[PDB]
Amino acid sequence: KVNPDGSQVRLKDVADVGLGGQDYSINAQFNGSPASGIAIKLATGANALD
Amino acid sequence: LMLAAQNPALQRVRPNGMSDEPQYKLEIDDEKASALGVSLADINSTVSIA
Repeated sequence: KVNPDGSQVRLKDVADVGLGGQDYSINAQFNGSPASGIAIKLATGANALD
Repeated sequence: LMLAAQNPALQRVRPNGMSDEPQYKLEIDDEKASALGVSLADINSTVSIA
């Protein structure tokens, strides 16, 4: 929005911007240290070892 | 490529797919646009269909 008095307001003046989680819900760590993981589920009919 | 030529073992090492061309980059001014009173919605939607 640009207020009539030769001025403008940008998203900086209303919010804070930055890269963050797409979903802050589920989190994890490993032996204490901060960590992440992808748990893989096997496809019906496939061979575990393979 | 400029190392496959400096190589004995290979010959006729071309790239598949075309290379970079000059592109005409538009650059509409989010400020002057609203100054005049033109919305960005209309400016894009118009450069589109046109």
